Amino acid sequence: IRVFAIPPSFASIFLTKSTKLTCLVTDLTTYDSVTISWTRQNGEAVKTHTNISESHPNATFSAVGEASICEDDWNSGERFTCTVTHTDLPSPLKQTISRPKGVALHRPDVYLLPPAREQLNLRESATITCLVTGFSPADVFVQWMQRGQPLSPEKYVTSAPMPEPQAPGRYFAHSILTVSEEEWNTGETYTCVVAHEALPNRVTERTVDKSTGKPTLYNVSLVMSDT
Amino acid sequence: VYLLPPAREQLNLRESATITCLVTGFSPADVFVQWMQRGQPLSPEKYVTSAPMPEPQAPGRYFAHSILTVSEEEWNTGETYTCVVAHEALPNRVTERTVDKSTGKPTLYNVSLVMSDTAGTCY
Amino acid sequence: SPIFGPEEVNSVEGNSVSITCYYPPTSVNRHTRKYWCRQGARGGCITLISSEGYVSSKYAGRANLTNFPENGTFVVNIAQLSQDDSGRYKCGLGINSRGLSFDVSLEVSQGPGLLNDTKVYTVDLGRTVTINCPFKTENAQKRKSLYKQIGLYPVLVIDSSGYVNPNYTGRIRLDIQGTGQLLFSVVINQLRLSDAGQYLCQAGDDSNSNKKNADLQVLKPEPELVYEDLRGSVTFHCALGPEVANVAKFLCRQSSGENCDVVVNTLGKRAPAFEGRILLNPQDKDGSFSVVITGLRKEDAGRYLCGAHSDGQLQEGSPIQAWQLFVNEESTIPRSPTVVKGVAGGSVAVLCPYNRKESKSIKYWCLWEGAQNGRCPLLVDSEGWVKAQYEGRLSLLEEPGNGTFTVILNQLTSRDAGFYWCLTNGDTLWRTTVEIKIIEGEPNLKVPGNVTAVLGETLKVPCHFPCKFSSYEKYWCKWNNTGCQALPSCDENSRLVSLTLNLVTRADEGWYWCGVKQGHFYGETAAVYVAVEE
Amino acid sequence: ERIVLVDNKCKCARITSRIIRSSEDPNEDIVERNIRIIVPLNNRENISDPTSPLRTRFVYHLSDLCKETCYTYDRNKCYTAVVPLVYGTKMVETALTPDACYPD
Ligand SMILES: *[C@@H]1O[C@H](CO)[C@@H](O[C@@H]2O[C@H](CO)[C@@H](O)[C@H](O)[C@H]2NC(C)=O)[C@H](O)[C@H]1NC(C)=O
Repeated sequence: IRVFAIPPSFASIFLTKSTKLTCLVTDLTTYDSVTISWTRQNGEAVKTHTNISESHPNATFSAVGEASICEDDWNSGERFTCTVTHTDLPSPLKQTISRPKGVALHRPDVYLLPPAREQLNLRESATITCLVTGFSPADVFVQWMQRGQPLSPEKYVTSAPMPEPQAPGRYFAHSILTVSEEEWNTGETYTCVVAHEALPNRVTERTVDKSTGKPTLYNVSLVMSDT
Repeated sequence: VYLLPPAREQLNLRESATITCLVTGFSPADVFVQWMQRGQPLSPEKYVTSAPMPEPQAPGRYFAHSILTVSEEEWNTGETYTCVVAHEALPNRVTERTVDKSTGKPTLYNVSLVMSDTAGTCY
Repeated sequence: SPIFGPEEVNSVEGNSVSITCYYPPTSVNRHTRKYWCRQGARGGCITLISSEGYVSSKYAGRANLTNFPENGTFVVNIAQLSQDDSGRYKCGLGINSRGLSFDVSLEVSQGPGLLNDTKVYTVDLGRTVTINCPFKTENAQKRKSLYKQIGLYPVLVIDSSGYVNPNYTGRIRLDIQGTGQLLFSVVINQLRLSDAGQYLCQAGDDSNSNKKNADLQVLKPEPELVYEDLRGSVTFHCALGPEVANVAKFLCRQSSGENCDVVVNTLGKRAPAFEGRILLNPQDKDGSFSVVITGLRKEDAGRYLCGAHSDGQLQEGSPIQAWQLFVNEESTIPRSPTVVKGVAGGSVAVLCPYNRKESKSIKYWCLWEGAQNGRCPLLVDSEGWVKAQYEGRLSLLEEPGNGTFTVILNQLTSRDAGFYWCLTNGDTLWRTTVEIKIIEGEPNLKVPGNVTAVLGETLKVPCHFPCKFSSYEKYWCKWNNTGCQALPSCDENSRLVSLTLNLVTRADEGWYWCGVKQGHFYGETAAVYVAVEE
Repeated sequence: ERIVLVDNKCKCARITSRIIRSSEDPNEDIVERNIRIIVPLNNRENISDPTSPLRTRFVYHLSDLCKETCYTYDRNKCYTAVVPLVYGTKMVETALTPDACYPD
């Protein structure tokens, strides 16, 4: 019986305007009559929760507590409470979550490093490191995008925030992508996008192909007519 | 309309600074021209105006001229001596053009291309 | 070039310092990097503090950088200075490699002293200061004098017998106070840069000779940075004391060879290039006053001084006050026409811009007056007040309404020529200035002259217009503090829009105007007064 | 003192000019046309679609721009290319340069 309280990402909101907030309990016992109630800080309950979990195949039993709120309410930053009331421990545990206050806004500085030439000599796989830096608050979101088709996340892996050594407040993150070298040798640029609530239109992005990233070759051919 | 500057050898006698305004290949005639110097029309006698004699090779188009002199010592302040054409067949019926010393042709370039990744910006 | 800040700033070790640099208030400059970098003989700024958070390793705790997009500013605070910080620096924005930046020089010096026999004495230039110096009890009738040790030798500035340095003559007094007080004082007038040095007291000729070595520093004013755009306006606040109230005032501008050229005087003098666009308010209880300059040009940036002198000009040893001026040239002030031409009997129409955000203020209009210390009284406002001499022929109006409004003035005459200013009640304060010239001819509109009329009938008065006004809509209006309203259904082919009055009372007395519209702009109008008889 | 004949902030060209008023001899002066270009060698050819090749040629018909396919991101006016995001698909905006697309 361990409960994860899952606040939606700012990204999830801003791409849905649907600020569902959930809390999951993991590896408890799936009896029936499993009961969890969402309440505000006031104690007053809120809208219910449907499509709740069932018994897991590997005994890591679960139960999703769905909820909803108005976005400004979360912006207002008041504590939210889903409490587990099941006979396993009919003692009501307290899952209280909020939004921190006082965090300033700071922007991602998305560089994008290209695969090391060495890795291009093992002759199969290539790796690209989308990077974000020096930003506040936490919880950036990223995905990778190329040729106008999205890249299903099982290609890429992303870090989570963790403070800069130098910046007292600003976090950072990563992302990693693995691709066949011939695919990267094909040209075939790649674009990593980031969405984060200090970014003007909320979304910036950068790209790289073989030619942009660390080229050995500079071929300008510039013509200047009619001086 | 063009505005040719004086000749270099003109600018060695050291008195006569001729200036030429002009008009080319147009229909019809009756066009009026004058020269403007800093929003100030010149002396009408200071310049001398042509009449629209017809084109050599064009079917029926017209062209005329006008010439004006000043002190070549003045051809150091310059002030580009704007010649104001005035023809009916213009979107606003005036196609002003002007030319000064700084205009024309230099014989000392220095092109200065630079080159960098730190670009795509145009500060 | 569009960045602006202080050229050189001096301080001594252990102190704090705070530097401000300016940028145009556009979107990017309110939302992008600011930096403070240090160059050298090695080719490149090394960044020391950034607006993105990074602080140099050598500057941790020492300094920080803050941006006030609302002021169009970012501020750099440095504390705990040392002599290892003196060098050449630059404020700037964006990528360090380009030059959207401004160069700053910095000189740090150690905190001197250690001499209990001499204290610090920093005062202002042209001011009065006095030095108090003790003597022992045996100094009853013994030589009281000061001595300036200039290089090799000490010279004398004031004796106890009436002599005084001819460099300093007439600016000095010696006081030995009674009441058994065992000190004396030396008072100096007309403090000059040619006075800074090391003095020495003396008490008598004898071996006693209660000397006291002294310093004399003079505080030139630290310049103040002013940031105005092209074709804009500026207001200076000069802040002299009550001690020069009787004395005249002046305003000069620094030049190359330590030579102010004067721009306006309390003696009515005025620079011909700045004719018209300069104002001067009367002086306050403290003599405080302000100088308003409108329509600044590219060569108007620089250092400015305001002072007080008998001749109202520059001299050695007179009180001053400094300003440093910068013109943007990356400006947002819309380029409006400056000269407007009219004919006698004609009309004029003037477009007056202002900042779009304060459109609900009270516009004003003033006339510049020379042959004076310069004056500029109001002529009309937006509530509808109008000067008593111009009933009928003048109105203003908010037709464009997007930070621009139009003013219509007809019945022009050659006596009216001059310069006109536009004002607002907003905190930001543009004073756009337009000149009216009068030329030869007759106005395009034709209307009969001043006419009398009988009470209670139908009367029609005409207004023909030339072919160049043929592409518009035409109207008549009735002049008042409310201005125009047209009277729909009086027309012809391209001439003769004619007013008609079905029945008339004397309540219809006044001036009426005939005019044309430019779609959403105004054009020429003309006026005629109508009387009522019986 | 120079006279900017052209300043094209989306080609980073800047043709100035300056009469080198000579040593105070008679009018044997020569006018002088400085030029300057900062070519990027980083950008696309479709400046506003980062899915194209980079660039090789940089052609400057100065006649044309002594007066629209020009290839530097001008600092002040900013760009964007609507870009799909998936959380289900969604076809959504971007901001291809920061610090200038700030609606403020
Ligand atoms: C190639 O560039 C052209 C113009 O430079 C782009 O054309 C339009 O760009 C705007 C930008 O907001 C889009 O809204 C339009 O949909 C574009 N039109 C078309 C027909 O694409 C063009 O988008 C660029 N290439 C790509 C692949 O986007």
